[PDB]
Amino acid sequence: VQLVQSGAEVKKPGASVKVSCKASGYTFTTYAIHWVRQAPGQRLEWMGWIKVGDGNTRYSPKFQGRVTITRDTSASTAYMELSSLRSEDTAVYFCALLTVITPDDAFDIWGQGTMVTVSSASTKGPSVFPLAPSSKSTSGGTAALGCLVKDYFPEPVTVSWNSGALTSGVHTFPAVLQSSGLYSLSSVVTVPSSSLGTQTYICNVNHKPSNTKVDKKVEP
Amino acid sequence: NPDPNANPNVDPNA
Amino acid sequence: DIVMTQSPDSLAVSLGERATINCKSSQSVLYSSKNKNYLAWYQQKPGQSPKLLIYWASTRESGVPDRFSGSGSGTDFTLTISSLQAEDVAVYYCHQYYSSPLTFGGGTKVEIKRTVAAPSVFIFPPSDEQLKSGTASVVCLLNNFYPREAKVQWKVDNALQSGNSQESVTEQDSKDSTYSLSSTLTLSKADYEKHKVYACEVTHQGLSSPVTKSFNRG
Repeated sequence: VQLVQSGAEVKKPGASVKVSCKASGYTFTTYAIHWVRQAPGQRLEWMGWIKVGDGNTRYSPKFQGRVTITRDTSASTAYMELSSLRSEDTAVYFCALLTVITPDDAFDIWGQGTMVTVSSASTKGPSVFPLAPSSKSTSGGTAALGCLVKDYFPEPVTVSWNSGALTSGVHTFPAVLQSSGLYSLSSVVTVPSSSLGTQTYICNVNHKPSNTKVDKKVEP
Repeated sequence: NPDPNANPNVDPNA
Repeated sequence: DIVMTQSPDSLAVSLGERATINCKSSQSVLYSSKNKNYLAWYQQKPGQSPKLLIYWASTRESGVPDRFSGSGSGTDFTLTISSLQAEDVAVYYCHQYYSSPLTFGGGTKVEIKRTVAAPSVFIFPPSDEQLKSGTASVVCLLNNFYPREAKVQWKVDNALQSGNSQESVTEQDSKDSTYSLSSTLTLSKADYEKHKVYACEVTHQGLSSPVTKSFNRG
């Protein structure tokens, strides 16, 4: 039982964005799909719902003129399109099967969220630099290593290690805002120092707004 | 009274 | 709209002690004839989607631990976490589904208090790729410490630096309740090459001495 959304986007003021929500694991027509947005640092705001069965919608008055929720029953997908975008619409947009409550059961499922940034500033992909392990980043039998992801706009970048197979000991830090208006962040992992000669560490960086994908090998 | 169409996924009993 | 207001906005509580989060609705969400309150509680962690804990003000979702309990009726609601665990660090949101639009509270951040833990300190010299591009970033890493207050100072040939670094802290760790911190000092390749000793200097309650990590350029 899953909801899976499309990836992050950058738009400029006055454009529109369309986010999709792929449902799987249940009969798509049984329940209503909702859209909830969360501006960064802000509370959750409900945008509206669609009954997937008949296609009827209800929108929150704050969005009533600017949002369209639709679905493709055959594709098992719901869509939310927000028009006449403003910088204020910068947020994470979620789709959700909010509070399905029956006499039998109660469940509630959310997509992973789609980040949308609305800005007139230029999109910029990151440079990825290795943070190599060395005698200055060992501590006993442990070594720290990482990747520096520098000078990108807007958020988010995602970082994984070894395609997601290395998660133990990973810290991916929140981005900082440089005086330039660009972001940078780092991602580190602690590992055995005894296996630096046999193990390969690759940080997988994706910046979907710039269509940038970097796989950087971190060597001693 | 509650609006049953506020969230269609909520059954008015549980 | 039914406006949902929480209090406090943020809370800091020791492992194993009681955390109380409040919610007030601007109008009653109670269906009196059914003694049914259209009130729910959600837990959210940074970068993750919300997770339903409680509905009808007091019923736990299946698989929610017993230490979470919701109560109240009408306009005032409380979520209580009785014996706080490390994985409970999160923002908690109330939610009404009595009338449209559906609305949520502003969130209450629940932080964990724990015992002092000193950081492990690591330093990273610039990469050759970056130096090739004309900039030098040095990264100082403070791993798994508590409390969050840590002071990093950069010294270049013993000269204390100001204005050329940025730092960031992780969310609180969901298993050991510690923080980590990354500090980046950035210079032009030209300035980097004018100096020899690059040092991160770390002050923290867990440490018996301002700890220095340093390297010599080359």
